[PDB]
Amino acid sequence: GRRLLHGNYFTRYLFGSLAVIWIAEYAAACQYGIPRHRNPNWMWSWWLEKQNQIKNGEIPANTPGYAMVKWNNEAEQRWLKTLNVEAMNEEFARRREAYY
Amino acid sequence: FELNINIINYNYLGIIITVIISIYIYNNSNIISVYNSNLLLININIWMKYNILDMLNLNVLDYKILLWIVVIIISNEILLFVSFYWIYYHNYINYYHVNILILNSYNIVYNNIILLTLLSTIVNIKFYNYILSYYKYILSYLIYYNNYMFNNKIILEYKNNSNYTNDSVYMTSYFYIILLHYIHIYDSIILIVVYNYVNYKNINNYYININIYYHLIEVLYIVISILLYL
Amino acid sequence: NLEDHFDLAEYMMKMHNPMSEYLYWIAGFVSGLHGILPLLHSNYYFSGMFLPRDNDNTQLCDDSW
Amino acid sequence: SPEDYPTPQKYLEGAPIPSWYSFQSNLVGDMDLKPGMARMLEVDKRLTVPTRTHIRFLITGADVIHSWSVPSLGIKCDATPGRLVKINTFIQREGVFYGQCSELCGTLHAFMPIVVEAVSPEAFAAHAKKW
Amino acid sequence: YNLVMKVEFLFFYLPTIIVFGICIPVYTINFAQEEVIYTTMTVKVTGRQWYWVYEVESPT
Amino acid sequence: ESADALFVGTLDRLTAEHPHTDDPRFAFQSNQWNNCELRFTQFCRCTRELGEDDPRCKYQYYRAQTVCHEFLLEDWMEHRHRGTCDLDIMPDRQVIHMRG
Amino acid sequence: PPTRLSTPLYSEGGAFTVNWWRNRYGLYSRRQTDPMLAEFLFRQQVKEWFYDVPSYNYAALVGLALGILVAVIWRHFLFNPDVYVRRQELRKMWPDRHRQFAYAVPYLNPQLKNLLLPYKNSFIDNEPDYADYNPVGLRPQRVMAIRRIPGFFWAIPQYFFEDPLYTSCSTKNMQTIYKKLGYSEL
Amino acid sequence: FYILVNNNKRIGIYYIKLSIIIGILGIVLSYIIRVELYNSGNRIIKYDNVNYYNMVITLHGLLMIFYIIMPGLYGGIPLYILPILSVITDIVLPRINNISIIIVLISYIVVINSIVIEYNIGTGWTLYPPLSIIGTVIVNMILYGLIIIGISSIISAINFMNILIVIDGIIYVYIWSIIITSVLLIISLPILNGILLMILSDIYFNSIYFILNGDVVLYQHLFWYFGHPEVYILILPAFGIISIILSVLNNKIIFGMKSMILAIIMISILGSIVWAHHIYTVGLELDTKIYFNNLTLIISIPTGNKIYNWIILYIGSYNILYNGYQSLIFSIMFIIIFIIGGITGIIISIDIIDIGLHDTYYIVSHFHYILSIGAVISLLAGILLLKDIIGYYNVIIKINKYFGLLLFININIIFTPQFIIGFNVMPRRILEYSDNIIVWNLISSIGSISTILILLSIF
Amino acid sequence: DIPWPARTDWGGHDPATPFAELMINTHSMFWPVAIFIYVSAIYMVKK
Ligand SMILES: CCCCCCCCCCCCCCCCCC(=O)OC[C@H](COP(=O)([O-])OCC(O)COP(=O)([O-])OC[C@@H](COC(=O)CCCCCCCCCCCCCCCCC)OC(=O)CCCCCCCCCCCCCCCCC)OC(=O)CCCCCCCCCCCCCCCCC
Ligand SMILES: CCCCCCCCCCCCCCCCCC(=O)OC[C@H](COP(=O)([O-])OCC(O)COP(=O)([O-])OC[C@@H](COC(=O)CCCCCCCCCCCCCCCCC)OC(=O)CCCCCCCCCCCCCCCCC)OC(=O)CCCCCCCCCCCCCCCCC
Ligand SMILES: CCCCCCCCCCCCCCCCCC(=O)OC[C@H](COP(=O)([O-])OCC(O)COP(=O)([O-])OC[C@@H](COC(=O)CCCCCCCCCCCCCCCCC)OC(=O)CCCCCCCCCCCCCCCCC)OC(=O)CCCCCCCCCCCCCCCCC
Ligand SMILES: CCCCCCCCCCCCCCCCCC(=O)OC[C@H](COP(=O)([O-])OCC(O)COP(=O)([O-])OC[C@@H](COC(=O)CCCCCCCCCCCCCCCCC)OC(=O)CCCCCCCCCCCCCCCCC)OC(=O)CCCCCCCCCCCCCCCCC
Ligand code: HEA
Ligand code: HEA
Ligand SMILES: CCCCCCCC/C=C\CCCCCCCC(=O)OC[C@H](COP(=O)(O)OCCN)OC(=O)CCCCCCC/C=C/CCCCCCCC
Ligand SMILES: CCCCCCCC/C=C\CCCCCCCC(=O)O[C@H](COC(=O)CCCCCCC/C=C/CCCCCCCC)COP(=O)(O)OCCN
Ligand code: CUA
Ligand SMILES: [O-][O-]
Ligand SMILES: [Cu+2]
Ligand SMILES: [K+]
Ligand SMILES: [Mg+2]
Repeated sequence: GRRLLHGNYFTRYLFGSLAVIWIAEYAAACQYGIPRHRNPNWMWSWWLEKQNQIKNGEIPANTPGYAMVKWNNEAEQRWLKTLNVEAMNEEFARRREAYY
Repeated sequence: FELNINIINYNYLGIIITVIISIYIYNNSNIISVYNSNLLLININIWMKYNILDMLNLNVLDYKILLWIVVIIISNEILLFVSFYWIYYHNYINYYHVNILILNSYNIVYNNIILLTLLSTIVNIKFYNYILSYYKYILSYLIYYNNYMFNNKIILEYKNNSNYTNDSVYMTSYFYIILLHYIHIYDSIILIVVYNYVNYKNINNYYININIYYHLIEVLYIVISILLYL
Repeated sequence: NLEDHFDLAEYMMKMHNPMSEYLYWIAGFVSGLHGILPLLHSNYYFSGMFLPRDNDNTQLCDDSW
Repeated sequence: SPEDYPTPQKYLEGAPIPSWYSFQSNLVGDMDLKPGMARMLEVDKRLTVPTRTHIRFLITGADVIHSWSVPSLGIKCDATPGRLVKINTFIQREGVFYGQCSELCGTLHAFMPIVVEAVSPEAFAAHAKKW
Repeated sequence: YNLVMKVEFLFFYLPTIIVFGICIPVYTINFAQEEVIYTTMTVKVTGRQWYWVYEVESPT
Repeated sequence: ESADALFVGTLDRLTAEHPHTDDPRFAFQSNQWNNCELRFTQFCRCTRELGEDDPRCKYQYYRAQTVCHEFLLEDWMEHRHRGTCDLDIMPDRQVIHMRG
Repeated sequence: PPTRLSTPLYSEGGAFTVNWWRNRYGLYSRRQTDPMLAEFLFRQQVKEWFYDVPSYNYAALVGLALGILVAVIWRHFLFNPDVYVRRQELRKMWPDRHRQFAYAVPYLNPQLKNLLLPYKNSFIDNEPDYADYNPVGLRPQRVMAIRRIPGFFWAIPQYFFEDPLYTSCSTKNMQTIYKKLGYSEL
Repeated sequence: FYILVNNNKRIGIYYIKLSIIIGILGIVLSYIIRVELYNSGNRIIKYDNVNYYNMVITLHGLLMIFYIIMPGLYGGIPLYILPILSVITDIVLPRINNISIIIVLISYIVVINSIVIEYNIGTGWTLYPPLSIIGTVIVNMILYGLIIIGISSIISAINFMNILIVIDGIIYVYIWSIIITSVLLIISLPILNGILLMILSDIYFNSIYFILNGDVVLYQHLFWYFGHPEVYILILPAFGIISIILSVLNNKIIFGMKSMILAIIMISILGSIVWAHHIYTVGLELDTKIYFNNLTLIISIPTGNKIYNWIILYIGSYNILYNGYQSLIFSIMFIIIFIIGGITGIIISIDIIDIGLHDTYYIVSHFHYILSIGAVISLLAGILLLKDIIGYYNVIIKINKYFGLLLFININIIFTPQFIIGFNVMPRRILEYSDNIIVWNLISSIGSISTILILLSIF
Repeated sequence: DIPWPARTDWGGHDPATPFAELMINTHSMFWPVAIFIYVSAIYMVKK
């Protein structure tokens, strides 16, 4: 019975390596001054304004993004021919009444 | 007295195995390849027969030599996976913003981790019995059930996935890394199907090899799970 | 046996049949042909000539031969 | 917002936006060579650039890896698919600088030479306007 | 022994000093290649089998 | 009319006034592939807000041409016209957050 | 190095010592079958390898090379803008990756680049300062060095004030010559 | 029997015999090249058949490396003397030893058969995609050969590593060279297999790794991660032979044995982390280029120590002993030649110098001086040293000063001009060239025809 | 600009950019060191 490695080698070098990686990264961020706040959103300003309008109720709910742009590709032109937001909202309203 | 080593003078499996390999290149039908693979399996078994017959030499270094060979083979398997991880992470900058559906992190990862952990526990119990000079019949059939579920789950996942190898390098790497793991799971089936109780016990290289190999497959999946699913 | 002491005893004791050496040289000669024969075959296939005339793909003087 | 897409004030006032011109440079065949041309190095359309000007070369390869080499300008950049490599140069003297593809690329790797002619800025301006 | 050890020492560090002498020039020339320059003209070069395509900005 | 006005407002402005110079975000690397993709995405978003005819978006296309080879742009512009350009897909129709 | 097994070998405490090495040297050994033989073979290896003076030179080299190797690997992950490990920025289009762009400028101006760029005049003979000026401001304005690079640059004078032609070949003088002709702006 | 033999010494002979046979095809391919490059304009290859030339250079490079030099230095001599240098009787894994040589032959037959049957096109021995993955089936066949060759190399590496378990003597410097070479194969081969599979996937399984949005430079990293260790795997066994020859033929104990051993170990460690000096012109990051350039120069430090230790082995040897033996001359010639090749390697290690010299005949001359002269001469020197033990005859090579002098003069004529051509400049992998490079190319061509004639004199 | 017959051009020839001069000067800077390494070693190749 003779030991070759550290008595707790597996946990030592796994958690220990992870700890050193995490601490090194924080140090690197401080040196370069990188912002550390997390944003999960796209930063397109014009689009975010349109989304706020939908939330405020200025734009009808479930209105597609391609219904709001000044240039449409061919595929979007195909979809605009069959788009009826008013009908979609009524259908959702009917579902809510049935559920309740 | 006697010579330290009982020399092996002649061998003819090498020619047969090498010719079997060539048949793969020179085939004109994929049916020949299927039957050729059976020949390769047969002849490799004969080579394994020679290793068992070498026990008659009573050479203490034979166990050590084979054990270190397996260690080298294990390293090669690890480095092969490293290359796939290398390929996957090289194009990391092109992932997660392409119009493809990446895998969920809730269903597949959890059941596979649970399923493969049970496989490790079964093999661990086999090792414990091998230490105690004891056997339990049911253990082998638990492995077969475990392998059956793994095959059933992976087959459905590939068939129901809505993205294809040609869609993006991300999808190719996902499918390829998962296939490479499956092949190593299938190689485990090839090895475990012959598990039996041998009365010369702890001088049998097969037991230590199986324990090492099964552990390697399971740990590799943890790395895969972290890279792809989580 | 004394005859089996040395590996390749016939050759080492200088009694081997010369045909063994001829086959070795022939095998080497055949290996070399794998670079020359396909060269000739490919040249003819794409040009209709086994070998080019030097600088035949460039403009040549009237008296060039 | 419009300000999210910066544009120089001159163009917002109606100045014409520049356009880009593309041409193809091919080796001159052996049977089409003229008495003074250099075999294996001449091309049908050369690239004219102004001298004593900082120029940015962006080099890529469409199909396979080629390499754009002009030994006199000290440039050897691999034209790899998927990489738009950036090379900067400053030509000090007028002349015509010849080069060859420096990455095996197929049957005619040896038959896609590079010819760059550097002329005075006034000469280049007249040349650019005409072509 | 004393003399021999010095010879072995030189065999190792004389090549090391030469390497150090090259290192500083290597750093400098590498930085020169990647220096940010105020370029005023762009030429786009595309390699194709087997010819070169050049795209230039036409004057207004 | 400020010395540091280029940096102020956006990092984009730096190469808008000096089209043929390095962009601050990609100057560290010789490979400019990512620079071309950012420029093209900017052109796509300009048209959505302002429309193709707007001189601003016309110049944004010119900026893309400064760093994107024409064989790339022709292919990418074809995808944009059809409606399959992953860069120009409207945010509400993206699938990046789906199934993980 | 003692020659008698009776004389003990001095050992320090820690993870790399004589005692630490003895415990592990014979783990895989078939030749160390008894104490006397084991110690003899252990001291034979220690004498041959650790008491060899030139061997320590290679120990230094592997340390230096590995130290650089680990640092460069770590630096790329921590600071290189093009290297991504987190996924927040990769889930957005390029113009929206504001956090990643924060690495660009500082990663473009490492200390050593600033120190060594002024020494371009040790290589270029004509207009070594052709690229020194850049009004954009992504990098500092460069000023040519006043001394040659130490080492193998005996071709040029030790200091540039000793060269009678150094000032005549500067980008400023050449610009003066060509402007006088209307040849070019630079 | 002849094919069933497991004796390691017999198998060692088979490796040497097979390398010579395959060497003829490699020499033929090499001779085709220099004949074509005699002057501008087609000479033996039609302009409409330029594809054949690309195949000639591709096979010349592949055969010489994997099928000729590597089996000769890593399979031939080691299988003969390594179990003898160790106090053991035979190789540890006899049956594996038999199949390894058979595997090498079958892969050779596959390669040459592909020449005859498939359309002849080439992509270089480095098989850079996308060119390699848009080719015809000959590229598929060449991949099978490499993968098959990889199997033989790895199992042979496993065989040598097992000597550590059974060695009953001292680990001599030569044994260390083979062991460390095996270690390099074990760590580098699996990476090579992985990337080669990706090449097959694109060729045969509709994979898209090497099309737009897939970085082609990815292949170069993985390939050269094995590529450079390969060149060090070729040369390290040559270093072991030189150490034995110099010590034996001078009756001098090897000086600084441990320094020699540590130098070999150091080279392998450094050789595994400097692969990207093959990728200077692709446009890597500034810091990345500086790192590889700095570490590449460091490889000279251990390599230099070995050179000096060799020199002191020859210095001071007794004058009475005859010094004209071919084995001794070749061993001494190696030091002179290797220094030339290594110094030029350091020149092209500086990346800015490399910008001008990449893909030029300067690089060709660099690795020919090391491999075509140094490695061949080391292999020749080792075989000559073991002539009595091996027992071959019917050649005049043991004491032949004409052969040594003529070989040295003429090989230098072939490759010294190629350094000059590199600055002129002439690209590599090129059939036609400008008229003003003819003089130097003509001189090298005269050198090539002369060398072939000299080989006929040994018989 | 273009290759010329029977020219050594050791280290390069005919630079036209400041970077081209740098390439030639770098090779010339190291060339004498290379000679020193070769001469010093070769002089001692003897009995
Ligand atoms: C009033 C009755 C109430 C019954 C309640 C139900 C109980 C069922 C228990 C089933 C446990 C199966 C565990 C499988 C793992 C392997 C076990 C093992 O090692 O066996 C060794 C054992 C002996 O091996 P050995 O090598 O000879 O000896 C090794 C040791 O030395 C010595 O080994 P050992 O003796 O230590 O073994 C200990 C133990 C080790 O394992 C355990 O202890 C694990 C226990 C897990 C409990 C799982 C319960 C599942 C129930 C779910 C129900 C869900 C309902 C949902 C409703 C939804 C409504 C909307 O193993 C066993 O005892 C295995 C079961 C033996 C039965 C064999 C005969 C055939 C099956 C008979 C089933 C009868 C069911 C009647 C139901 C009546 C209800 C009123 O193996 C065998 O006997 C041979 C193979 C067969 C064994 C597996 C049989 C599976 C039967 C499943 C029945 C339940 C189905 C539920 C379906 C629900 C669908 C919705
Ligand atoms: C790099 C170059 C320069 C190198 C310089 C440096 C060199 C330094 C020295 C290196 C020395 C290394 C160590 C040497 C150790 C030697 C030990 C030794 O001798 O072992 C004994 C060993 C065997 O001796 P043994 O123990 O008496 O063996 C008895 C037999 O086992 C049993 O006796 P058996 O009579 O019963 O034998 C059976 C015999 C039965 O024999 C017969 O029945 C013979 C019948 C006559 C056939 C003759 C050939 C006919 C060809 C016709 C061609 C027609 C073409 C028509 C074209 C028409 C065009 C329009 O054969 C067979 O049944 C099977 C034969 C299979 C092998 C031969 C294959 C030939 C090529 C086939 C090509 C096929 C191509 C198909 C392609 C199709 C593609 C679609 O010796 C040999 O095998 C010969 C070795 C000779 C060399 C020794 C070394 C001398 C030093 C080197 C000299 C320079 C060589 C340069 C290379 C060659 C240049 C060309
Ligand atoms: C915070 C983290 C902290 C972590 C802490 C971790 C702590 C770990 C503790 C480890 C302790 C190890 C204890 C065992 C020592 C070795 C004993 C031994 O082997 O017994 C012989 C034993 C046989 O028993 P025996 O009968 O006693 O042998 C008698 C001798 O044969 C008869 O020979 P002799 O009597 O004439 O001479 C005796 C001796 C003569 O040799 C020696 O005594 C050598 C002594 C030095 C060994 C190295 C020690 C470490 C040095 C410091 C390195 C630090 C690097 C730091 C980097 C940091 C970067 C961040 O012979 C041997 O040692 C033969 C085996 C040599 C194998 C070498 C394989 C290549 C490895 C590279 C060489 C080492 C280079 C070091 C660096 C050099 C530059 C400064 O060997 C075997 O069982 C052979 C098995 C072969 C298996 C091969 C396949 C394995 C899988 C390969 C995968 C790929 C490997 C890649 C390697 C890459 C290399 C570059
Ligand atoms: C579930 C589904 C089930 C499905 C079921 C379906 C079943 C399917 C079955 C599939 C498997 C079929 C094959 C089974 C093999 C069985 C093996 C076995 O047990 O054998 C016992 C059997 C024992 O024989 P025996 O009945 O007691 O009689 C033996 C004699 O009495 C005396 O005993 P010996 O052993 O001394 O005599 C043998 C030897 C004795 O003769 C000699 O050795 C002659 C003396 C030597 C002369 C010098 C040769 C050159 C130096 C070579 C140095 C390296 C040697 C490496 C080691 C040998 C490698 C072969 O002669 C030969 O056998 C020929 C030797 C050939 C040497 C080749 C050396 C390199 C040639 C380079 C060529 C360069 C030109 C390039 C172009 C051409 C490329 C092909 O083995 C043998 O001795 C015969 C083996 C014959 C099979 C060889 C097959 C080779 C295939 C190569 C690939 C070809 C594909 C492409 C074609 C391209 C054509 C152009
Ligand atoms: C056996 C084969 C072999 C060996 C040993 C080497 C050894 C070395 N090689 Fe080589 N190399 C090749 C085979 C080999 N190479 C091949 C085949 C290619 C081309 C592949 C292809 O593109 O197809 C190549 C290409 C190649 C390139 C260019 C790659 C490219 O861009 O295409 C470079 C660049 O630095 C290089 C460097 C080196 C160095 C620095 C060494 C060092 O090991 C040399 C060190 C030795 C010395 C320096 C001399 C001895 C020491 C002294 C005398 C004292 C100390 C000296 C100094 C400090 C200067 N090699
Ligand atoms: C071991 C490897 C090896 C060897 C020996 C040689 C030997 C020779 N090579 Fe080379 N060569 C390469 C490996 C080798 N080569 C590689 C890897 C390339 C790059 C491939 C590519 O472009 O992709 C190359 C490229 C290459 C080119 C460039 C092709 C091109 O780019 O267009 C040329 C041109 O002349 C050339 C010529 C020669 C010549 C004239 C000889 C010889 O004639 C020199 C003198 C040698 C002899 C006269 C024969 C001596 C005998 C033997 C070598 C066999 C001995 C066998 C035993 C001892 C068992 N080689
Ligand atoms: C390869 C991707 C795999 C993703 C795996 C996900 C699971 C994470 C846990 C296991 C892996 C360890 C990494 C954990 C990182 C935790 C902190 C973190 O997020 O770090 C991110 C940060 C960078 O991310 P971005 O901010 O997007 O980039 C900024 C500009 N570059 O990552 C890092 O810097 C750490 C990544 C590297 C960690 C590993 C250690 C690095 C050094 C290796 C040296 C190797 C040489 C030999 C060493 C010898 C040591 C004895
Ligand atoms: C249970 C056993 C597990 C063992 C696992 C082993 C894993 C590693 C196996 C070897 C593979 C290494 C990974 C491959 C690394 C490639 C990195 C790479 O190519 O990156 C370079 C940059 O890389 C570097 O800077 C080079 C660092 C060198 C990495 C070497 C890692 C492997 C070294 C193995 C050497 C052998 C082992 C030595 C052990 C210690 C010896 C004392 C590319 O940079 P750019 O293209 O410019 O891109 C930068 C941003 N756009
Ligand atoms: Cu293009 Cu070569
Ligand atoms: O490869 O050097
Ligand atoms: Cu290399
Ligand atoms: K020609
Ligand atoms: Mg190249």
